[PDB]
Amino acid sequence: DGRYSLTYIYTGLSKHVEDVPAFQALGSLNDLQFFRYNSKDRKSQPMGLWRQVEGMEDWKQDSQLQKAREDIFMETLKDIVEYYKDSTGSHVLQGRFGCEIENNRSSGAFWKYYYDGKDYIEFNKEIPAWVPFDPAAQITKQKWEAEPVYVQRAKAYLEEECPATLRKYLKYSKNILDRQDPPSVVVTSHQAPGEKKKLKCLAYDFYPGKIDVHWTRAGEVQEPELRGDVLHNGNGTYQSWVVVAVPPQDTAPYSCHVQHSSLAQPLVVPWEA
Ligand SMILES: *[C@@H]1O[C@H](CO)[C@@H](O[C@@H]2O[C@H](CO)[C@@H](O)[C@H](O)[C@H]2NC(C)=O)[C@H](O)[C@H]1NC(C)=O
Ligand SMILES: *[C@@H]1O[C@H](CO)[C@@H](O)[C@H](O)[C@H]1NC(C)=O
Repeated sequence: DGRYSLTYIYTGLSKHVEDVPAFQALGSLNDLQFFRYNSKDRKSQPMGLWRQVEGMEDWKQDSQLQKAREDIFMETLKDIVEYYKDSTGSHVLQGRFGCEIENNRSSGAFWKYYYDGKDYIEFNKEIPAWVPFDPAAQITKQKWEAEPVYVQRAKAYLEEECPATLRKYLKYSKNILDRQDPPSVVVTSHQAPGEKKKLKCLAYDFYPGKIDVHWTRAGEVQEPELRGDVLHNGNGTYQSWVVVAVPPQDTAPYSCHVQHSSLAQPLVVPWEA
């Protein structure tokens, strides 16, 4: 087994402009986002390849869960703006929490909130208690610790419940996170009216994203003019290209070389003028 992480990020706005939900929530497994929720449609929705995964989460219910998280999230934001006597301004509260395992061994945990970009409050499951970094965080901590049970629950979420969810989610996400999809390539050349000729070598439809794409000119690894790449969450595939400029009076043979963890040995693709 290898590394796997579960992360959730909450964003709440005290005074939201039109067409922007006051509260957004999202979740990513490793390098891919699998769900999303906002205060407009108020419905948890799977994403990417998880749109086709059946029986991993009863989203209809999770929507009710989110609606609960949301009400506590904005209230917290309400109290902060309240404290600072400035409800006329536009403020923001970001929270981040999740956990990670490695070799089926819980190896991480985090739960931190940010206010207007500054560190606000974060939980330390070792004490266990919340650490306040902002004067108003002091009240929040007070409220979130009014009963001896509260900090026991939080520790319980990071050390027991969250990793439980990661493991569950992992049983249904094998055919996704563990993929090793080989990269397909296409070497194309475009000539602009005036400049030199340019050769584009694209590597598409692959996963993981760590790839090695480069050109050569008669065996000599050439320096790229343009380099780029992207992630398409819908498919859960990466794309990575490279471009080189070729002198007007050159005949030498250009070959694109692609390396990957999915490939047994590197691929080569020459450009036939
Ligand atoms: C992942 O999504 C991308 C874009 O939605 C797919 O790539 C498109 O492929 C079509 C036909 O192959 C092209 O006409 C588009 O220009 C491509 N979009 C872009 C901007 O890359 C890709 O095929 C999807 N992955 C798979 C294998 O389904
Ligand atoms: C770790 O994986 C094993 C199977 O390899 C599974 O039975 C177990 O529930 C997982 N976590 C543990 C040790 O509780």
